[PDB]
Amino acid sequence: SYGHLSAS
Amino acid sequence: MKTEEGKLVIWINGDKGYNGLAEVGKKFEKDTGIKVTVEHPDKLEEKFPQVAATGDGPDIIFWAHDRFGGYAQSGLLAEITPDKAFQDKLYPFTWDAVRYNGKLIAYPIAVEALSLIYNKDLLPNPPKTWEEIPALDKELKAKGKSALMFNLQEPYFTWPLIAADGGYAFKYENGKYDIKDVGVDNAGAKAGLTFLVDLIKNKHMNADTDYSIAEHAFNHGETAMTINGPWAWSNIDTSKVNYGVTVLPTFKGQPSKPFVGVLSAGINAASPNKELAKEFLENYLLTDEGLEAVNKDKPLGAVALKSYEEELAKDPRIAATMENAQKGEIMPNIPQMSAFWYAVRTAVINAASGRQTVDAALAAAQTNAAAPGLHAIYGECRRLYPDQPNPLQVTAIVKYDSFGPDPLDYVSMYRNVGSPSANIPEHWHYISFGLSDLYGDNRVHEFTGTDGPSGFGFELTFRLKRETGESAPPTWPAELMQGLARYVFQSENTFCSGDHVSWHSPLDNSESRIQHMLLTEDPQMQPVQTPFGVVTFLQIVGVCTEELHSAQQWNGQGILELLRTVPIAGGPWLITDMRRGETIFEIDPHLQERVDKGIETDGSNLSGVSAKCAWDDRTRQLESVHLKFNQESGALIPLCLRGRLLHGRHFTYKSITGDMAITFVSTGVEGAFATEEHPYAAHGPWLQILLTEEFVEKMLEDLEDAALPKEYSWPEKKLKVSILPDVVHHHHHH
Ligand SMILES: OC[C@H]1O[C@H](O[C@H]2[C@H](O)[C@@H](O)[C@@H](O)O[C@@H]2CO)[C@H](O)[C@@H](O)[C@@H]1O
Ligand SMILES: [Zn+2]
Repeated sequence: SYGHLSAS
Repeated sequence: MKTEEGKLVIWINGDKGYNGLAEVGKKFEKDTGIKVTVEHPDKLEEKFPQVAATGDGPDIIFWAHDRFGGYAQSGLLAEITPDKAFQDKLYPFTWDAVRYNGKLIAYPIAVEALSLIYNKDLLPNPPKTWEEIPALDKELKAKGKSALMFNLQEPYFTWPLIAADGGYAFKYENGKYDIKDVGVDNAGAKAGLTFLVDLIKNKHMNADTDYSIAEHAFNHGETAMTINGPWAWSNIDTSKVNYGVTVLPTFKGQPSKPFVGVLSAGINAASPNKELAKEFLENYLLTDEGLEAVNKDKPLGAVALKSYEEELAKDPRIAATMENAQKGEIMPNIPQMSAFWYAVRTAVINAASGRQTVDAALAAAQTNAAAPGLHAIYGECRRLYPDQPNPLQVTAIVKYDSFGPDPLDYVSMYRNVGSPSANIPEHWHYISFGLSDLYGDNRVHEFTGTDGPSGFGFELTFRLKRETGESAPPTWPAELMQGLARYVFQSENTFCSGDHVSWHSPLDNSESRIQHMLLTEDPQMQPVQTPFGVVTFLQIVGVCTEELHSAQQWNGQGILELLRTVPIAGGPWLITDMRRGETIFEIDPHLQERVDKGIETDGSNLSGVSAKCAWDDRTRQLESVHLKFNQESGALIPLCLRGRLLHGRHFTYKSITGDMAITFVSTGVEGAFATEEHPYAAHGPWLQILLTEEFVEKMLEDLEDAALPKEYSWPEKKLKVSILPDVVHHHHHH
């Protein structure tokens, strides 16, 4: 239900 | 009231005199009518705590005393209550040995210590020093023999050497053990292990040597010496080898220090037979005839019972046993001993194998022994992989608490056979250590006590399809996990099942189409309770950009299920195949229709996303608002508006770098503090803005992304897409 973007 | 006859189930290690014990039980049955069943299961010291929880453990368990404090602390042992006369029959030190927190938790049976055993014919004069042995081996090698062989798989046998120059388990001072002061990585321990590894390097010993090999070697006269305990002698007698039992060799002009063990018998706390057990132990076993019956089978060493001790003390082998026991130390019985033993075992095996240097091995063992969260997780791992006691591990050279780059201290890599029946392929299983609270001393994480999440409350796992010919697990997923961990620590956002992670590069730096990740609950790993909190296990699942987009636009859970229904794409355990060339949509065209049907009717599942964003012009209303996003977040704006606002749902962009957040809200939904009358409202860096269906539709019409910077404006508000001006920092969980 959640998004984490461009973790790098 | 009980109208039944009791019984006795007894556990004793397979190297001990269990037939003699069965004879003592046979006598018990003769006199009492109560059957006594003696069993010698493998790993009984590990099984007992496992089975007692099921209530299916033995009435009585025999083991060296060092294990019993852990069992006791865990509530697995009944307190033993002998009268003074019986306590008087046994030596005080042994009662001391079986004493925990002011209580007696077992009956002491016998004193054990390692001695040097040697073939008098091959070697009439045994060496007084360890340093002699390499020279002696060459000579014996000239005539096809070896100097020394003993069990290198159990640290018990190597410990006398390690302890010799100043290695120790825990420092004993003012009547107690200091559980953070471990003496395994000091110069003396390094020296002892270095000597052992030098013996192996120069081909005087083999790293793979275990108990049975050493036994066979000595008993066939293939080796001149061995190191073992009293129990071993019966078999030597049978070999008809002319042998002597003597003092262990010195190291650096010092006596070898074997850990003294007291074979002890504890009574299960859950046993309905504690009296029958007491009767058996006190009045049948701990007598001249009982201990004689057991000793005849396999020698016990120096028995705790005085009468039989004076009787066996004549034995020069027992005298030698006691000389070595004397020069060594009795094992602590504190609960932390099993973690300590796991730690030392791995270090000795890895150093002897050359998998690791002595320094790296003992440094990890020192830290490892002092580490409960780690030991709990390792416990789960051991439950999953009984077959793999010593996994390949990626270790951070400089640990994160000293601000090394890698926040995961260790990554363990297992080989998982899968289920061929279930059509689940073989694969490598990666498990991380660091996101949870391993050590609990606040070096990285805030310690709050039991209950609640340990650290971030979870660890990462990964399942990578095993390629043909692959002998070992590749190490890159560890670095991948490190990246993810860096994100988690820096952003402060805990991961949950159903989440996705945009990575935008093939995970293994190949040409692979798997460039993204979804997160799900690990299919095998069960959550764990540690003194520092609870740990769950989040498995990483590699996906294509199309699948990521579908997870965003529709939902993660659905896409995961689809991935489960397609085996080459995941299967029931959601294994990642980097060589997979087709999306699930290319495999089954219609399936895409299912998502498309879902999106139009149900919308998006995404409550929010963490991205590079900001907003600008203590609860505050604003006349004007100016929103700022990066391209990627900008590409989600259409998802936010069409995917949720039009379905009466809210959407939140949270910045990872600052403390800001932006929540899009539509009409209704009660909870919002943003009203249509006052569209823009802020609780500090939290901004809530209310948009109407009409304006949402209009906004959707305006936005068609274009080159950056791109600007949108209306009389009340502006919206910028930017080239990552958004810049500049949290460390640890402090
Ligand atoms: O190797 C670690 C091991 O050491 C001791 O086990 C001894 C045991 O005391 C002896 O009775 C005999 O069975 O040899 C064992 C070593 O294989 C500790 O008692 C045990 O807890 C520990 O795992
Ligand atoms: Zn810190």
